Amino acid sequence: MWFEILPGIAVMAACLFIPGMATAHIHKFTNGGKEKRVAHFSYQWNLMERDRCISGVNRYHVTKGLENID
Amino acid sequence: TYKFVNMREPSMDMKSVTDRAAQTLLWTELVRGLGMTLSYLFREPATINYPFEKGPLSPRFRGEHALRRYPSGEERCIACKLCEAVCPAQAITIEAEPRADGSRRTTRYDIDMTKCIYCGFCQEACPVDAIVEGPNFEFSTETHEELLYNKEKLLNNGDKWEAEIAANIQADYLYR
Amino acid sequence: EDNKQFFGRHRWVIYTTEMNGRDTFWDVDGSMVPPEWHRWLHCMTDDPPTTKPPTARKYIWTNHKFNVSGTPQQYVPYSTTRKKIQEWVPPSTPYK
Amino acid sequence: ASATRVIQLLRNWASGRDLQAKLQLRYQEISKRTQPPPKLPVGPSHKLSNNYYCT
Amino acid sequence: RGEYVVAKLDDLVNWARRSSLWPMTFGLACCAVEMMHMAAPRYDMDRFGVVFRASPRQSDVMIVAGTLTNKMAPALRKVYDQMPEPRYVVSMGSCANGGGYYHYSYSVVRGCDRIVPVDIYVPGCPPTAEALLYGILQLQRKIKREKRLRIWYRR
Amino acid sequence: MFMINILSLIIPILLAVAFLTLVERKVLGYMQLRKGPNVVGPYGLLQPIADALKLVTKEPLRPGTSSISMFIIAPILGLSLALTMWVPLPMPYPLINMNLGVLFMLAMSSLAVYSILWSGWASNSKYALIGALRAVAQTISYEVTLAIILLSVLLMNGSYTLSTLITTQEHIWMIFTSWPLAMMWFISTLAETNRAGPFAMFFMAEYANIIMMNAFTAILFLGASHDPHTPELYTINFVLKTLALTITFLWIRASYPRFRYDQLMHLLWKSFLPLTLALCMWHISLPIMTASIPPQS
Amino acid sequence: VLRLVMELSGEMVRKCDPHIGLLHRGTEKLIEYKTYLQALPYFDRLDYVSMMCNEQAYSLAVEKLLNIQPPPRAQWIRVLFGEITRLLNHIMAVTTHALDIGAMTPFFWMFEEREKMFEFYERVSGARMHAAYIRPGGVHQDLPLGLLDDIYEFSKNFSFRIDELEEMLTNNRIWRNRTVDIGVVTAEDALNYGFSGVMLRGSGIQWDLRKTQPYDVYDQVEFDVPIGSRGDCYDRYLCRVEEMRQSLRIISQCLNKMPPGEIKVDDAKVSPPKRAEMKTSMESLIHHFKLYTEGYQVPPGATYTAIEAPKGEFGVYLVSDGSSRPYRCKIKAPGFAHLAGLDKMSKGHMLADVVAIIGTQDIVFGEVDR
Ligand SMILES: CCCCCCCCCCCCCCCCCC(=O)OC[C@H](COP(=O)([O-])OCC[N+](C)(C)C)OC(=O)CCCCCCCCCCCCCCCCC
Ligand code: SF4
Ligand code: SF4
Ligand code: SF4
Repeated sequence: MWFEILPGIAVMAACLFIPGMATAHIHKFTNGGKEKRVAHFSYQWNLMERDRCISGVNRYHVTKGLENID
Repeated sequence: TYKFVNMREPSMDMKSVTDRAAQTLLWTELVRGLGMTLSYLFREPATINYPFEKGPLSPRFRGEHALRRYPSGEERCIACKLCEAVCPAQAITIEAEPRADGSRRTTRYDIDMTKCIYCGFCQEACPVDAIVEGPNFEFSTETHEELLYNKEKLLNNGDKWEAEIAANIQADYLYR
Repeated sequence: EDNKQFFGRHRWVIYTTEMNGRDTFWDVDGSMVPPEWHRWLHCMTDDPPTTKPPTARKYIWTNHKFNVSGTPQQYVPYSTTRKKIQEWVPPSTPYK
Repeated sequence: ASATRVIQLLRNWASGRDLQAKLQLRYQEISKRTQPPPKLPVGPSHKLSNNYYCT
Repeated sequence: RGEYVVAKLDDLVNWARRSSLWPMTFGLACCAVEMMHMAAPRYDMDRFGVVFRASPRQSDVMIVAGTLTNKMAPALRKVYDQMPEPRYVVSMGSCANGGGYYHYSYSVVRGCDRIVPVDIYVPGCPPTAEALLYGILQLQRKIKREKRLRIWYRR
Repeated sequence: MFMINILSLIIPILLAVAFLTLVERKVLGYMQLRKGPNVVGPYGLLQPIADALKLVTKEPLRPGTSSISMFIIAPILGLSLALTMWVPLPMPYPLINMNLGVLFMLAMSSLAVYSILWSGWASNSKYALIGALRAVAQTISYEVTLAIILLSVLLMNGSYTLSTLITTQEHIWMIFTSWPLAMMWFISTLAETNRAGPFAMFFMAEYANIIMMNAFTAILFLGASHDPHTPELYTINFVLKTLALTITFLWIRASYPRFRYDQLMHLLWKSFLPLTLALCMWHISLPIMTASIPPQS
Repeated sequence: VLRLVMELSGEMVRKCDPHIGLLHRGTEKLIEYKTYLQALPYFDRLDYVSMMCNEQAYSLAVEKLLNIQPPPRAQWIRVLFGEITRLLNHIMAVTTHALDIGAMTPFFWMFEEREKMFEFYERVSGARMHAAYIRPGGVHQDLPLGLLDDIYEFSKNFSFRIDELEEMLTNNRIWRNRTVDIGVVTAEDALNYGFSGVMLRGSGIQWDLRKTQPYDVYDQVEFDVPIGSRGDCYDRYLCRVEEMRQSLRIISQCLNKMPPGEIKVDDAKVSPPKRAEMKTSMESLIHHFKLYTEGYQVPPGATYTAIEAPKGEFGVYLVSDGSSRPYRCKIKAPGFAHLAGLDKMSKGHMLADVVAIIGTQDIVFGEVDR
């Protein structure tokens, strides 16, 4: 009967699965764990620019905390 | 006697109009179509695995011809010429002249497949069941000339589809 | 064969690897079926060429061919009759 | 028909009808492909007497 | 090898040309019943990669089915010319391939091959559905017996 | 690095669209007492490739009357705009986190009419132009319903940011709150998708569009949950939902006769539109009536 | 094969010209040069939808001239296959209409069923279609053993298969709006346009050949034809579907009381002698010999006698020259009368719904073009 559609849809299922999968992980790879900080408004953007300038390595995704001040 | 079809007199009561309004507003006859189709989906198909399996036929099946022969190998055809006297498409051409052993049997038996109708009048017309409608049908060719049969082609198919045809005609002569 | 499967798939065939000097593999068709088994495979008879074979005669083909179309062993149509008239053969006498 | 009860109950719901009772694919209930020989009846005018063509 | 690469490419080019070719009809006469009576569930052809579709610009093989009258003769020729290359035509039925019953009548051409270059001939009056299915199978096998890129490389 | 993701957003879709054709035929197979393609590889798995591989090998028969410029440009945009459609989809974290992704989604959906119009006008055939004339009139007709429906449901989200959609649904699928609009949208996406030589690309475009529009409905109404520490759970839930919706596209495509032209517009203007107007009016008053207006930030 | 050429006052149509003739084989012209038996498969090739019913018309026609009646047994088989053709035709008629609209699934369920009765044709005659079974004098061969049980099993399950055809089309508002209020034909116009069969039945007119002038053995059977109210393409669609339901009972009534007796008239001058009788009786050889050379000589005269083919009033008008060959057989067909009113039929409606009018008209290009 119909269980033969599953091989037909499974390929598309896996094929449709990669984009969301790929975006999920390389964002972690590019941004080091945390997601790419979304900037829907000016505030989140200049928050990011302050982070990038304060990192010193010129990378927002690198975060420095209480250890950074003495 | 007869019965009407279209007339329905749909009742205009509050309950009945609710069902009609509900049917239009939240579609119900359409979802019925979905339910019927889905029920169709969860049912094993009727497709046949050709050529690994081919659909059923009958002992009376009319297919590619074959000129049969007696138990000892004699041609059953005698050129009585009844077959083309009833061949509706005049696909049969027959000539006869003397044979070596005093006989004067046939020489030409060409049933043009591209003219033949496969009605089976020839095998019924034959008084000695010489020409028959064989069970085979897988004889498609890529040349128009191939389907133009001759005496030797007919006789070869008679020797090819022999055991099958003999069993069929043994299982069908009581009906005829 | 089978009884479980519905009418039209109860009996079936897997074709050989080589038949009649022709390779039978990824390409195959229905003409490979020998004439005796064409009956049983097509449900024209319950009982197969096993149990009781059909009758035996000298003139039945020793082996069932395949469809020979498109191959060097094709069929060719030709006139089976004889030339009706013959020309007047001229004597080859020296002359006059 | 093969199909377990969960398939049968599923389609019986979607159809709303008993599909198991009568299916559209023939099964072993059909007549055997080989059948006993027939003995069809004689002609209605097969009498060899009082059967002249003039009547 | 030089011949090996063109051999692999030739197979790949025509391996599915015999499995993705999509039939085309004109559906003239009683042969137009088996035309799509094979599209019926019993003798499924959609499984064979073939599937009926008119779309004369976007089809592979046309199964000429029925009696070919002189009056329609322009229509078939204009369809076959509009047919893209590669193209094949299948003559289903005795009337289509060789006139059959009406061969002697005044308003049918004696065979389709007098009008179009005709590929595999499937006989029958009408050809019982699987006979064309067998005929279509022969056409796909004929597609394998092709040396398109091989012939080009030989030249 | 970004280039990898863009390819990783296009290639699997194209493979998925390729295998949608096998799905389109075969899920309709056993739903037809049929088997579907089973001779081309195991269970027809090679049929996606086979059709996508033989069509390109055919010569591109273009009529002389057809202008080669438009006859090529119109198919080109028919895919390219349909390929950027997939981009702002909130698959865990979307590619471009547009603050106005809904407008970006719908506006590019408004340019798919140009592929049909030009490829029909350039053909210079009486059958072709009326077909293009029919298709352009239908798609632009359902455009007004598409936007009004979106305005109604999105009002309860907070802003046109597609990334906010997941947060809005969360606990409850938003189909529960706008089911009268849900079937309104599902019929609308069917009509726009045109689904009740240089051609494999077009069929791929009109089939990628089916998956996305189904995916757009999936993210819209048939919501899900997203754990920041395991986005893969949201991935599987999302693809499964849009797969089922694509199956429904196939389910009804083999369950209905066609719509006549007059009824095609009668259904929209005289039935769908006035009902859509009321529902939009309902979906704007209600958040104000209940002090449940979502935050813009 | 249809060359519809027709005018577009914008999207609105004012006159449709159906240039039929695309399949014109001069069937009657060839019939002039064949004997009665040889001309028989031509009728078998006329309506290649309900083929055995065409044999019915030609048979009784030649029976009428010959003043020979079929044996009672053969009469009952003919109506069994006559109604199977009715099942054959209406199944094709409703679905091709639905295929023209855009409904696909009804086409394939019903065409899955079509194999079963085509398979039955194989068992009884030897061909899927073009059986050439019904001949002057009755039927050629007898029913194979067990065939009656097999058709009983198919019939006992076929009423189930009708339900879905009704369920997803009759109730579907999509099918309604695409089939109602189209091809509306008033009663007197239908009758005076020469229409036959369903157009009369659909438009409210109480008339049916199978009941008003019951031919063959339709006397004993009892059923009710479905005359409707409006007569549009939708109403005729219910008439078509209900006719399959009606045909199911007609199959039932002949099935359960099939009489015993011979399959062919005991007249060797008109029916070929039996094969066993052929090889023992000197008269049998002579009668068989000449019957397949020239055939029975039909006394002069002319008849038009028609039957209720599922297409409509199908009749053949043959003139006999007093020899063993017909002189001229005008092929009266329901389709030609059906299509004769196409100009009015498509009036007042657009292309996408007059194609539905084409579906309900049950036009097949073997009855018109011959
Ligand atoms: C406090 C509560 C406030 C809100 C309450 C709101 C009122 C209650 C609900 C109102 C009704 C529901 C909303 C409207 C829906 C119908 C609109 C309409 O015009 O209907 C009549 C219409 C037309 O019906 P008609 O043809 O009978 O004619 C109706 C009247 N005229 C002539 C004026 C149009 O119905 C349709 O269009 C049917 C569908 C046609 C398209 C074919 C595909 C259908 C697929 C169905 C299955 C899939 C469904 C998927 C659902 C989503 C899944 C995610
Ligand atoms: S096949 Fe039979 S009927 Fe025909 S010529 Fe030979 S013996 Fe006579
Ligand atoms: S079956 Fe063919 S050869 Fe035989 S009588 Fe009929 S048309 Fe002629
Ligand atoms: S070959 Fe036979 S079935 Fe086909 S069109 Fe000719 S007469 Fe009709």
